[PDB]
Amino acid sequence: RGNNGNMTFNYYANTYQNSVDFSTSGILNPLGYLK
Amino acid sequence: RGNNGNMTFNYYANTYQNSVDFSTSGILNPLGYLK
Amino acid sequence: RGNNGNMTFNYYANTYQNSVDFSTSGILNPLGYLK
Amino acid sequence: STDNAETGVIEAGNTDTDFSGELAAPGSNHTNVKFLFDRSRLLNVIKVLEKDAVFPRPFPTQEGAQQDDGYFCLLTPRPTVASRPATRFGLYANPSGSGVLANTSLDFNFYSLACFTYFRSDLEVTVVSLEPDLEFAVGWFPSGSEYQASSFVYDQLHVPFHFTGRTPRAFASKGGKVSFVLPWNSVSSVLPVRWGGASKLSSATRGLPAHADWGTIYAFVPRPNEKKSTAVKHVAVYIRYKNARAWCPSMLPFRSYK
Amino acid sequence: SLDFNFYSLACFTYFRSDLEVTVVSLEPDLEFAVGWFPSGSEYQASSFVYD
Amino acid sequence: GPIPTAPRENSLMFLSTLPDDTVPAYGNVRTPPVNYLPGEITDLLQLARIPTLMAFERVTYVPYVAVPTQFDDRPLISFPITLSDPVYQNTLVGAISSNFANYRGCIQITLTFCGPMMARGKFLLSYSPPNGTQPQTLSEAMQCTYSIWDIGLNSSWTFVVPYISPSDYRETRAITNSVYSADGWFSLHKLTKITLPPDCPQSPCILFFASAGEDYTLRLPVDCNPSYVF
Amino acid sequence: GPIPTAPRENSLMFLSTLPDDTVPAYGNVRTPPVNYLPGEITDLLQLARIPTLMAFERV
Amino acid sequence: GPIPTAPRENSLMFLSTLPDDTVPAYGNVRTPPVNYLPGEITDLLQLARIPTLMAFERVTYVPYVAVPTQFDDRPLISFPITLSDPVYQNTLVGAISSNFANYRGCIQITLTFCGPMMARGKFLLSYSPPNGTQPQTLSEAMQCTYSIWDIGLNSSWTFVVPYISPSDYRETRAITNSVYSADGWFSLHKLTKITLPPDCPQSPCILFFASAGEDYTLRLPVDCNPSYVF
Ligand SMILES: [Ca+2]
Repeated sequence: RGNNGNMTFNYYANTYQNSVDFSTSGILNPLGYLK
Repeated sequence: RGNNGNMTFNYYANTYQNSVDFSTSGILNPLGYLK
Repeated sequence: RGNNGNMTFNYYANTYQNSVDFSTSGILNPLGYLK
Repeated sequence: STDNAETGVIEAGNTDTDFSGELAAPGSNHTNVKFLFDRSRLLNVIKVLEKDAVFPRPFPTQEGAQQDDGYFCLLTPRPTVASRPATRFGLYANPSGSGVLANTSLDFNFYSLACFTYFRSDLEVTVVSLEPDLEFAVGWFPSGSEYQASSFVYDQLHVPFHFTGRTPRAFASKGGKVSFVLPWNSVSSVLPVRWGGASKLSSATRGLPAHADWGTIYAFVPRPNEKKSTAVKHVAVYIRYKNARAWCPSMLPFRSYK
Repeated sequence: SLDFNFYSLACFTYFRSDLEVTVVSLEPDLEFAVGWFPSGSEYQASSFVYD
Repeated sequence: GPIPTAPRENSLMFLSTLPDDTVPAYGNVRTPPVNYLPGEITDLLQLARIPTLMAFERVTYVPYVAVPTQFDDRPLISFPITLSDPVYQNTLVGAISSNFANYRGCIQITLTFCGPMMARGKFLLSYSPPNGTQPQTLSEAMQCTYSIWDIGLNSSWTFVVPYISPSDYRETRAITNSVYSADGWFSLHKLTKITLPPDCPQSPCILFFASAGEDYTLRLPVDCNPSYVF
Repeated sequence: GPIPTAPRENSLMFLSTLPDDTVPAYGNVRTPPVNYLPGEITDLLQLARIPTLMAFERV
Repeated sequence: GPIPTAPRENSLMFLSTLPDDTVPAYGNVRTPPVNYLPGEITDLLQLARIPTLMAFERVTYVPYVAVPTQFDDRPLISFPITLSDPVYQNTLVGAISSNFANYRGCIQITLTFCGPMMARGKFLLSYSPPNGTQPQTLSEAMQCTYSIWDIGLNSSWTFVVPYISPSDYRETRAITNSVYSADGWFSLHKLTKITLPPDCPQSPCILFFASAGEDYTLRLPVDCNPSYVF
């Protein structure tokens, strides 16, 4: 997703191409609510 | 179609290679008719 | 394994890319034991 | 249509609510935050090292101290001065008089579209030469470290230490370009566009974050100390956010009315 | 010579690994070549006459 | 054997907007989780659809307009519909739109009366498509698209400017007044004079808000203007 | 490992009539529909097959 | 036919940290087996988790501290918690940590009493999070996190410094005392004076060890400092 045109092939592994968050153990929704 | 020789492989996605018209919600036929 | 990003394709054969030891005929384990 | 604006929440309408009509089709989605920010842009211009350097001292520096200025560039959209983070952007409207002139930088587009409060994204860097047929290299070290300053003697030829190290160093051929991407490596979870805290527990300067950047970059000529030339050289730095995200709305700059 | 980083992290006694080499020029627009021979040999020292 | 190939004419070129990635250098990094921060923004339209205060000249700028007591037939206030016009300059809709080239959809305007609870009156709001000369009287205003708003319990009243254009999409800046940039005028008329009981302040004030519509849309990003730093 | 390859003698050449495309720069654009315009021309023979007036000399 | 391709802007570049291999030259070699060598190291944490001796000043350095006989309210000894501090310099935890940039987890400290078997006494160990000024008396020390250790049969006693930080990961060097580098102090208090029978040596000595915890972790390698060779 994003400004990325390729849709078929990825050479390097995901964990080397991107950063990841280590684990721990449609239409736009609105901001601001009234009740 | 057109002056395009490749017939096997396309790298970039269609929506990035070409422009598209957003939706809304053989032998040659003749021009000019008489009735 | 290691600082190696490729995970899909290898061109040369294993015995030419690496050295091998000729045959003869998880969590970290501790070092130093008491009994 | 009757409504009460004091409630804060107002529901968006269409033409048909009060008149005869119909709604328009979607169109395109060029406003997506991820898709908007993935474009390279100029950040700063720096000189090229020809010997071992001396990193500039902290800001309370008095006169007479010896160091090298304008050789290092920070990687951060926020304002900076003298290769160190700042809070107010600077500008020399009268280039005259004594004193060293302080380098400055800013990300004009990013702060023109900085509508939020917190930000996070990877970052891809590129460098380009501003001199005809130049040979150079680029070095980098992560946030929260320092640049080693010394040299070694090989065959009676001094060689600066920044040649070697286990943090990336890259070389380019005649007239070539250097490109690579970096991860998000700061200790903080997100980068604050605007801040109002203090880092040190006392004698701190409010609103000055400590580690809001990706790292640091510099360029050098791969030759020994014995070949210090006579003319200065410059390079240009390009950055491009990748897979961006935002977290809390804010306001935009004030466009002054003539 | 010495390997400063290797001996700064040399926390063990024995070591083994392959090794990849690279060379780079320190002069502008130079033409050169590189040669190698394995451990436990010697470099031949003589020349031949062609034309 | 080597695969034979021939590079194209476009090689070694550096293109800023190219849609592709590059080679990593320092991978294998893992970062802290960010599940704890609420209110992630996914599209800037979420912010474009929030009303904000406009500006006018008091001759030196204020967001409100003071209702006079004199009687005259000219419109109380009238401004053009062009996102580059000063009135929309500081509002979010205009500020964001200045970074793009085209737009669609319906603009939205809102008002709020902040006078004494004891007052009573009526106002007329009208929107005039382009013409040779702009409207200058109630008789002319009545014919265009318009609505009647009366002071009562509720304080605010919303108005929608329909998207009536000779072509899909429209320019967001007006270098020259072609039909594709300017789209008429908006004007407010005081239908009846205000009634107040004795011993009350005169000249109440009215307030304006501007925001994007439901079917608003932008397109084709463009580089921004850095003059604000000076 | 890197795929070894050898470029041919014809490299970096610019050929106007080459039957292939190039790299995009500003993609993801969507355009208005054109269903409303009638009389699309598909081949210029459609126009070549329409009679027209010749010319001669009156001198 | 040749496959047409266009190289990117990044070509002929030499990147030291690139995650990929290169072309072989002298392959097909076979090497002796190494099954006979025991104790293969798989991760340097295995070595980081081994206690080692710290250092102090006797005014010119020794690992132990001599318990005096005078009576005063100041802490017997106190040092900051910063891996770049001299006390941790030669210990394995500090030495290894100086080659990286961030860390997590809990540090561990251990003590051992090497006095005569006939002695008896008690000691107080405390850990003070950061403050404007460091603790200077038992009354202040009692409030922070602390524990009581008494001389008995067993000789050693372990203490754990909890990881209490305003952010995940922390810097391993202190260029300036931001809250992300320094993390308070550790101090030892003599609760009661030592009791010895007649004809025994005075002033026993106590010994220190420092090691990594169970959940210790490092990250983001960095180049090392070669000054040791001089
Ligand atoms: Ca090639």
